[PDB]
Amino acid sequence: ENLYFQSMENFNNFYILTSKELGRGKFAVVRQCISKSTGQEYAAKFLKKRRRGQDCRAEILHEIAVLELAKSCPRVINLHEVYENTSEIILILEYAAGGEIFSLCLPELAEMVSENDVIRLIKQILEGVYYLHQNNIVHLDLKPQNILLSSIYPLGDIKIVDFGMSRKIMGTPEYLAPEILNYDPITTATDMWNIGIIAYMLLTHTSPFVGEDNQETYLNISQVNVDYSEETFSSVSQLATDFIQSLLVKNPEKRPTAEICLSHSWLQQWDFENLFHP
Ligand SMILES: Cc1cnc(Nc2ccc(CC#N)cc2)nc1Nc1cc(C2CC2)[nH]n1
Ligand SMILES: [Cl-]
Repeated sequence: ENLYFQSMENFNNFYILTSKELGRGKFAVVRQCISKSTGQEYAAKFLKKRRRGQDCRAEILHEIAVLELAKSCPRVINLHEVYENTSEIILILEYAAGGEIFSLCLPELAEMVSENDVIRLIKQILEGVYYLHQNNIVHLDLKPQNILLSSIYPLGDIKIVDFGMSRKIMGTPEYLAPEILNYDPITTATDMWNIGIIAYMLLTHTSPFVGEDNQETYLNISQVNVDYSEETFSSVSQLATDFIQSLLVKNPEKRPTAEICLSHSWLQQWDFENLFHP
């Protein structure tokens, strides 16, 4: 195989990797790097071309294309450069220093996340997903581990990441929409199901569908058995609840679009610093 992207020699000439490993999966590792010229931080995502027997460069070219297509959306992580060596294609990506919104869903870090912030984070997530769906891209992997923050002290803006599952219109079980369990075709509605889960997790600090075992998880999804008890929802507003209950519905056709969701009353808010005109 001949290499397409810039050489590894250039990569090591222009960047230095740091000791902060940001993530590791079976065929991918992300590490922070720093430009030697400007000192600006990036995330270098190293993706193996060969997986489970399969030459996967084409699939990697597809993900690069999708990131490029979404370059103008500030809600989607920016792709700055690409390099390649014998086994890896390396993505130089915008650094999101706030880490994952999943961190804000753990009972640990949850007396520091107001209602205003959840409303704003969900609004931003919907703007990015609207932009993607307008372009016929369904993300298909919008777990809270895949939405980053530009900062957390203070709370910054959301960056959607990991387009490896992206398509035109069997992962972590608890985040799988029911239509995926039933093999139905890909729909924009699947991302909307996942937006329901993120709202549910930011607001309750619990997983809506996880069970003791995968078997129970799958039954929870296919039956849409979600806890909406007063214990879990005593400090969650009705409008937020309405938002979630409209997205977490079995029939994908009955879920509202991103567009309709952006007009939801839960998210209509006046910034009190501004002068309102009646
Ligand atoms: C501080 C930080 C903490 N945690 C993660 N988590 C994470 C989640 C999903 C993926 C999956 C992917 N890609 C990779 C890492 N990313 C961070 N910074 C990043 C990460 C990035 C780009 C996305 C890698 N920029 N800044
Ligand atoms: Cl990514």
